[PDB]
Amino acid sequence: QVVMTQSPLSLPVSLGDQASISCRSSQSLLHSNGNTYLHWYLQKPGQSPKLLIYKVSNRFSGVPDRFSGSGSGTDFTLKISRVEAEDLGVYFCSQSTHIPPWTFGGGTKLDIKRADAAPTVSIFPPSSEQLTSGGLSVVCFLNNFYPKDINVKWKIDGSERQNGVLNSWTDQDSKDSTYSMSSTLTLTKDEYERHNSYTCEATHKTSTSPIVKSFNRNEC
Amino acid sequence: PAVSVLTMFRYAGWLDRLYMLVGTLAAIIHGVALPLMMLIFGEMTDIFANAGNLEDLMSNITNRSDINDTGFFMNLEEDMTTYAYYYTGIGAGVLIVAYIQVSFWCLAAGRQIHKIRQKFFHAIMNQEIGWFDVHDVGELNTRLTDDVSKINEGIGDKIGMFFQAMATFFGGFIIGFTRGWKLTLVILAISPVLGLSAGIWAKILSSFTDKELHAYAKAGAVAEEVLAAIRTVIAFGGQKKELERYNNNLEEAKRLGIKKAITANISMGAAFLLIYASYALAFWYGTTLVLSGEYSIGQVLTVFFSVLIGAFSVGQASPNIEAFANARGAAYEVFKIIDNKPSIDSFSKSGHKPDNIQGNLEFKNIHFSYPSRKEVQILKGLNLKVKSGQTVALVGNSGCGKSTTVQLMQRLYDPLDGMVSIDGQDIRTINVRYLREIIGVVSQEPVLFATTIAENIRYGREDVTMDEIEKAVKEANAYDFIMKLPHQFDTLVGERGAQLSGGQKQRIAIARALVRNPKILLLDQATSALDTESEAVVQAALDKAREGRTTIVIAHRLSTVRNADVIAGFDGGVIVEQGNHDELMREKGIYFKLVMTQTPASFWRILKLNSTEWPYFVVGIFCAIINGGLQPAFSVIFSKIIGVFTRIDDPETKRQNSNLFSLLFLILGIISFITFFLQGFTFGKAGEILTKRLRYMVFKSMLRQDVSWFDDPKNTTGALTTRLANDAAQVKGATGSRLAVIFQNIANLGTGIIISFIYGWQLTLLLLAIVPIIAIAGVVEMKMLSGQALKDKKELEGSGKIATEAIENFRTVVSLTREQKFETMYAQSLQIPYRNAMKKAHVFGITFSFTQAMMYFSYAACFRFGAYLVAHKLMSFEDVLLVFSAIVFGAMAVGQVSSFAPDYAKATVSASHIIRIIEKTPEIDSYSTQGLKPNMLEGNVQFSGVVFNYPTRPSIPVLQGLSLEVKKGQTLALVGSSGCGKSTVVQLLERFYDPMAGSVFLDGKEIKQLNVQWLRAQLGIVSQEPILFDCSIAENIAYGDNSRVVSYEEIVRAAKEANIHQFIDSLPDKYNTRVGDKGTQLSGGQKQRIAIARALVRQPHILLLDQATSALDTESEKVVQEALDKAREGRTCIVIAHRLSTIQNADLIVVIQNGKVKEHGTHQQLLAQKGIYFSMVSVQAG
Amino acid sequence: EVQLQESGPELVKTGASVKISCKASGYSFSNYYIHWVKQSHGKSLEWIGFISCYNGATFYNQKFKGKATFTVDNSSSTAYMKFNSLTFEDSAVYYCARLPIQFGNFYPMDYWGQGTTVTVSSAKTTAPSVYPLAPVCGDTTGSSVTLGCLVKGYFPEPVTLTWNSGSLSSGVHTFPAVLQSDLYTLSSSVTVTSSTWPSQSITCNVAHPASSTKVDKKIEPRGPT
Ligand SMILES: O[C@@H](COc1cccc2ncccc12)CN1CCN([C@@H]2c3ccccc3[C@@H]3[C@H](c4ccccc42)C3(F)F)CC1
Ligand SMILES: O[C@@H](COc1cccc2ncccc12)CN1CCN([C@@H]2c3ccccc3[C@@H]3[C@H](c4ccccc42)C3(F)F)CC1
Ligand SMILES: CC(C)CCC[C@@H](C)[C@H]1CC[C@H]2[C@@H]3CC=C4C[C@@H](O)CC[C@]4(C)[C@H]3CC[C@]12C
Ligand SMILES: CC(C)CCC[C@@H](C)[C@H]1CC[C@H]2[C@@H]3CC=C4C[C@@H](O)CC[C@]4(C)[C@H]3CC[C@]12C
Ligand SMILES: CC(C)CCC[C@@H](C)[C@H]1CC[C@H]2[C@@H]3CC=C4C[C@@H](O)CC[C@]4(C)[C@H]3CC[C@]12C
Ligand SMILES: CC(C)CCC[C@@H](C)[C@H]1CC[C@H]2[C@@H]3CC=C4C[C@@H](O)CC[C@]4(C)[C@H]3CC[C@]12C
Ligand SMILES: CC(C)CCC[C@@H](C)[C@H]1CC[C@H]2[C@@H]3CC=C4C[C@@H](O)CC[C@]4(C)[C@H]3CC[C@]12C
Ligand SMILES: CC(C)CCC[C@@H](C)[C@H]1CC[C@H]2[C@@H]3CC=C4C[C@@H](O)CC[C@]4(C)[C@H]3CC[C@]12C
Ligand SMILES: CC(C)CCC[C@@H](C)[C@H]1CC[C@H]2[C@@H]3CC=C4C[C@@H](O)CC[C@]4(C)[C@H]3CC[C@]12C
Ligand SMILES: *[C@@H]1O[C@H](CO)[C@@H](O)[C@H](O)[C@H]1NC(C)=O
Repeated sequence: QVVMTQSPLSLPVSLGDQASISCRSSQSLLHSNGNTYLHWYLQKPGQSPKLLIYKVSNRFSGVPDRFSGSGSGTDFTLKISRVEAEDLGVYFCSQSTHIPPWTFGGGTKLDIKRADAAPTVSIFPPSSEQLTSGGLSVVCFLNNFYPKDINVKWKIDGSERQNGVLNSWTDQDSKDSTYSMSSTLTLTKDEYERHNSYTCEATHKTSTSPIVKSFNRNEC
Repeated sequence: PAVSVLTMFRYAGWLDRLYMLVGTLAAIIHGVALPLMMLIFGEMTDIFANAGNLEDLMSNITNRSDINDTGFFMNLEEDMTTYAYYYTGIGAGVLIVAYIQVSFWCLAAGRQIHKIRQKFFHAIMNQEIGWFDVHDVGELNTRLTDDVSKINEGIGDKIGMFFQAMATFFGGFIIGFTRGWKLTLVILAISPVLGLSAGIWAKILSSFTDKELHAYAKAGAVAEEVLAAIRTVIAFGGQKKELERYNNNLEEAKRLGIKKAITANISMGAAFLLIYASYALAFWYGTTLVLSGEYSIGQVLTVFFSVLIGAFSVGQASPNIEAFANARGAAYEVFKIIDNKPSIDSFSKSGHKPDNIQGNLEFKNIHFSYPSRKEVQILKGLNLKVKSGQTVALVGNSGCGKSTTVQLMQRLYDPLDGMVSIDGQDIRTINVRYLREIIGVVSQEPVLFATTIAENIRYGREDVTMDEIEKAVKEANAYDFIMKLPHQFDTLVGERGAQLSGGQKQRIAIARALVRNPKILLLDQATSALDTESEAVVQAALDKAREGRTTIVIAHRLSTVRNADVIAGFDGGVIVEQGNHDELMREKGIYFKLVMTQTPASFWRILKLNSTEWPYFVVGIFCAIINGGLQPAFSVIFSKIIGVFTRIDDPETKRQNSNLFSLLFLILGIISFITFFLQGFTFGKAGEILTKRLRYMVFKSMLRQDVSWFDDPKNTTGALTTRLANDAAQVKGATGSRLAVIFQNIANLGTGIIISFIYGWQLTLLLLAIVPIIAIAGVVEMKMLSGQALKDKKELEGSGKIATEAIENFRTVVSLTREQKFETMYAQSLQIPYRNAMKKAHVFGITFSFTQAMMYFSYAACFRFGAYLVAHKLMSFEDVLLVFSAIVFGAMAVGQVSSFAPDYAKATVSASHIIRIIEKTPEIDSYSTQGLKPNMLEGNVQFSGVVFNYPTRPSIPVLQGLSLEVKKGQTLALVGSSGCGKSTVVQLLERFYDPMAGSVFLDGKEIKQLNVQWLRAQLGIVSQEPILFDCSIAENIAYGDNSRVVSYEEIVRAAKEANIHQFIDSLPDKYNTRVGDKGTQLSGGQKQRIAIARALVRQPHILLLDQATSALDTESEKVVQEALDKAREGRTCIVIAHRLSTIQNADLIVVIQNGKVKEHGTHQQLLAQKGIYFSMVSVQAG
Repeated sequence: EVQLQESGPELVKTGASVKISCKASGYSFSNYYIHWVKQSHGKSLEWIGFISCYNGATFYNQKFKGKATFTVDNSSSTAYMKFNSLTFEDSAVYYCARLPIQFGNFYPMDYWGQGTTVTVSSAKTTAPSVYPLAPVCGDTTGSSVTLGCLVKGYFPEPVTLTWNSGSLSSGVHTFPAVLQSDLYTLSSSVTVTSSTWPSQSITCNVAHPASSTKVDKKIEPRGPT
């Protein structure tokens, strides 16, 4: 096992310039031959992973000439040149030349590089049908923010809670190129009738103070 | 001139057609064993190749158990065993299929030949004598022998092998198109040049054992000319011109042998160039494709090997259609003779059967001509009658009508017009067997069969008892000499038995005619060359036989014409004179003219014979070790180019290693071509130089030695022309070719066994235990390709001489109608080697099958033990493929090399014969220049008590103390009787022998101490029959004095003293008129005058005249006596004679008996003393 | 053209075994290996094992020995793994890819199958519970108002949620379904103008075609409750 570590987790690439991905090994991939094996695959969403760069310097027959490899030892690099809209997938780097664990890399998505923006946080109260059935489910929407760096946090009456919670982020828009997400707190009925101050925390990189939203239960 | 395909098999029954129909299917099923063997080999190399990749991936996991490297490899070990059963299946199912392939064609075409041979002889014997007059006899005998041998080889085994080669071709292309097709189309693009080169090499291979007597035959005619008459060559000093005449044509034969050797070895070398260049192309494209991940290595090996053996099988299927192409032409010559129907049909039995036959007859207007000599009609309009007992004789012109009616009586010919009728009954409506049963005849010259006495009487009738035979031989006046016989009637008599006299065979032939009990007895000239002391008793015997038969005697000794009843005379083919004796006396016609006129090997010595051409042998063996060492180079390159694929590597390392190894294939191909060409050329030149030089040296040392060496029957013209024609080209195959064989095989197997003990030894002990059987497989397959049928034909000679013995004297057999005895004599002598040939076919089929079966079981055992030995990691797969390829393909290569060269045992016995001929030296050395060499010109020859016996037999002392002195200038003659050897001292004057006691005193000097070339320089000889050459008459006449500067004018002078000069001027191209079988043929008197002119070119001091009788011209006697009388004046002559017209002008005639002069003196003295000369004049005066 | 393509997506229960196939088509099938790999939800691709694809000699990973077994079929040119002893952890997306055999380990996996997913379940079909979500009673100050409706507790995927059956496409942020307690949960929302709601009628139309359930809840403002 060479514990490979491809170490951008995302890459905010624009449309029409250069991109650069790492691929960092954990033991040097120089065989007794004078050759270094690690290959580079593009995986589109849904389809089959294709081959683009193999045997770090070479180039597979069929791929265009926008791609280029580099590096040796324990640090490697692919270089997109003047990226189009067609190269937006996830890129990873087999292999181990010390087989048979045959490790693979982590992956690196791409982006469309929007300007920065702020979320529009909204909390919705628990529904009356959920008040009839016997549970609490409070939902926080927050939409149209860039980039994907957020950590929502739930706090009830000034007291924290990190149990019984969900999170679901949508993917990249193709019309405005932004993100949105949701969190839902889920517990029983009788927990809901003990508190009033239900708060949320919007820890975004585009502000110092978190955007707090709240509502109080006992009035309506 | 050839027959259709459905006619050659017309003499086959149904068992023969069943044998051929099973042999064809066995040929096709044997055809597709080798492509299927290559298919299973490709599938096995694919199995071994796939397992190896997995070995290394596993190898890097260190904790892996031994049972792990068992499971992948266990699977490999288990799969191998099923393919071992596949190989044993193909081997044990090609054993019985090759046995049915060979044995069911030699049988089914030995049976047809054994039918056609006896049916052909029976068709020959049932032919007309008129048809037999046109055709030759030697042409017909050679037609029988060689034509039936060609029909035997044409359908014998060649067609089954043709079907096998075509089936291997079709199986190879079917496997090549259904396993993988792109590589098959690539190799099929170069298929036609591959098949063309293989066809040329196969034509070279099948025509290997061929003597090629067409280059030598000019010198062969020279040798069979000169060695047929050697006594003349020594006498006239003909040495240097004869050797030059031999030497030029021998140089031409050397040049033709040079060009044949260079062409044959470039035709072999181009095939191996194409083999290795095809290997390089197919592996370059095959590893362009297997590195693209399309085929595997199994499919590349399979389609490559199968398409290659397909192209080479249509290569080798060409001479097996050549032999069927010319057997179609030979069968026309046999079938046309066995197709014809005779018009008389002496075997047919349909005519009448008369009884109480007495011999009445009527010639009725017969008009007859020969069908051979068509342009002249000999007999016309004849009318002669006879009654019972009337002994008619006829005398007249020479040879015209004296024999035609004695032949027409047996119905040897039909009359073109007219109708002879016996007893008022037609001669052509009697059964011809019965017609020739009642008429006996005695021939002019009787020929006698080489059998016993009693068996020669048995040909008269096959129902006779020995009492009748004994009373007949006592009855025919023959018992006196035959009761002096060694044991009994089983006495061997013939030309190989007791050489009898003509009168004895004559009277036993009339005795055979008496055992026939004839009714119309015929006699034609029973006293051709018989002595007067025997003609009386044979005339007495035939006069005892004359009582009671219608006798016709036509002979010489015109005295029993008086006792004869009615005489007749020939006049232009119409006989018009008829009457008795005194009536013909008063007719005063031709009969008056008749009564007016008459009344240790030591192989280092065989190489020591070639100690001048070692700059050819050095480059020859240095080239042969290189050429016989590139089979292990092919093994190592094949093993590495396959073992590059049972290992894991990069794509580019695999690509460049495959490119390197294909390049090494092409380089090995060019090097193998160059080394085959030079090993061919240098040993070819160093063989032909020894053939030319050894033929010239054996001819010089054979011409030189004495006359007594030529007297033994083991030194004949035939035996010496064989040991001069056939033996230089069989000493050429024991000096160079043996060294080439030993050095090629020692490189080809020493390198293989040394590197195969280096790499893996536990396999090579097993393969070295198998190797002798597959080497023997190579040698017996190479025996099958050319030389199988050639041996058998030399064994059949018991019926080889019966047919030629009974076809020469065909007239004696047709007179006797005893053809059925000769046919059964042929039949049983043919019945024994037929059974011997069937046993040899049942041996050859099973040995040729078992060698192939061992050739496939070698694959089976080797790869099973190789898989076990691989699956414990102590040999790789490439090393098992190397060990197998070396120690199998090297064994097949040493088989083919050791059989491709000529034999050694026949070569070393031929070398011992030549080395024991060329170094022996006689006592009378004809090249000794030492001696006195005097200046003598008178020539007083003085004999004193010469005692001589021949070395061929010491049982008869022939000379007992002969003293004889010749005076200068006189013509001292010598005449004697039969058996006395009149020419012994005549030959002894030239020192053709040397007598034991006594000496010759040539002016007081012995011939022992002279110089022999001086003696031959002043001596001229006249022979009985002249010896004529294939040159001009200017050099045939100028032959009389060799080692001289003789010019045109002395030839003109010797033509003046010849009386052939204006006869030469009557001929066009006067001196240039070449004589021989390519020129004109002369009479006895003209060739005699040629001999006298030739001897008188020399102008010698002493002449020697040696003459014999039986000339037929008898008008040139006066002119040869006038040339002799031109020579009897100043040249001392020695004369023997048979015509006694020289006994008056001969000077000192001598009676010779008991090796002693009876009396000295002249003619009237020795005639008045009433000695033996009185007896010869009293015999020839009556 | 070289093309490997695979089976359909599974929806298997816990404990059963599943067979998934990779039908290699467009090349000479009897040389190349077939490598089976596994990708979890948002993790690195692990490697399970390969088959010899000529004689069926297999080699597994260390972690996956026993709870996988491969088999070939040379006639149909496919490859299978019959994945016994299922847990919850074996829900992933599984790929097949080929490696050449003459120069394996020194060549990349040049063509990959499209990959199809295995989903381990433990429950049965359950109806959804479509609740609407209102703006908060109290403050209503912004000129843009957000409307959402929650769908909780259903099984199994998918659910086609659409506001007004397809007449509203102005900010429908439909979110992926979330697994909890082996029961899925979806949510959705839209931002409309302040003058539209509640002056106009708007609603979503949840359809669950796996259980033929079609619910149409109209949202209501929170008044006294
Ligand atoms: O021995 C049999 C059986 O064949 C095999 C069977 C099983 C295994 C074998 N393994 C290796 C080799 C042959 C194997 C094959 N004869 C071997 C001998 N051929 C002979 C021959 C003779 C002298 C020198 C070279 C050759 C070779 C081919 C050839 C071409 C035209 C005419 C004749 C031949 C050639 F000129 F190129 C005929 C086929
Ligand atoms: O021994 C070798 C080399 O022969 C010699 C070497 C050195 C000296 C020699 N001197 C005289 C004669 C031959 C000599 C000959 N075998 C003869 C038998 N082959 C057979 C064979 C059989 C039938 C038809 C064609 C062939 C030819 C080659 C081949 C390829 C694969 C498998 C078998 C064979 C082929 F398909 F193209 C192998 C080589
Ligand atoms: C005992 C004797 C009489 C039996 C002879 C056995 C031989 C003729 C049999 C046994 C095994 C058979 C082989 C079985 C399988 C194959 C593979 C197939 O795709 C082509 C034919 C081929 C190669 C067969 C050829 C014929 C074969 C070799
Ligand atoms: C008798 C000889 C001189 C005729 C010429 C034959 C040879 C030289 C020619 C004929 C057909 C040719 C082949 C045809 C097809 C190709 C495909 C190409 O991508 C690789 C080379 C290759 C394999 C060629 C190699 C050369 C070739 C084999
Ligand atoms: C006459 C028949 C056999 C055709 C012979 C074709 C031979 C002479 C030619 C045709 C194509 C040639 C090959 C073309 C390319 C190269 C690459 C080089 O780096 C090694 C030699 C090699 C591999 C050649 C070997 C010789 C070759 C195979
Ligand atoms: C390592 C050592 C043992 C290898 C020696 C090779 C020897 C055993 C083999 C290789 C080729 C063989 C020769 C092949 C041909 C013949 C011709 C035959 O008419 C006499 C034997 C003879 C001459 C063989 C003698 C033994 C021989 C020379
Ligand atoms: C390592 C030692 C045992 C190797 C000895 C090799 C011996 C056993 C074998 C190998 C090759 C064999 C020879 C191969 C071929 C022939 C040609 C044949 O016409 C005569 C026998 C002869 C000459 C064989 C004699 C025995 C032989 C020489
Ligand atoms: C007299 C000696 C040379 C035997 C002659 C026949 C030999 C060559 C043949 C006939 C039967 C064949 C055997 C048939 C069966 C098998 C079983 C397999 O598991 C190993 C190979 C083996 C054993 C074969 C080896 C070769 C073999 C033994
Ligand atoms: C010439 C005679 C005396 C021997 C010929 C047979 C030899 C050559 C061959 C035929 C088949 C071969 C055997 C094939 C099968 C096996 C079984 C394996 O587990 C051990 C090796 C062994 C036993 C091989 C040994 C050698 C062998 C027996
Ligand atoms: C593998 O490792 C264990 C202990 O670490 C040891 O018992 C075992 O023998 C090893 N297997 C081999 C083949 O060495």
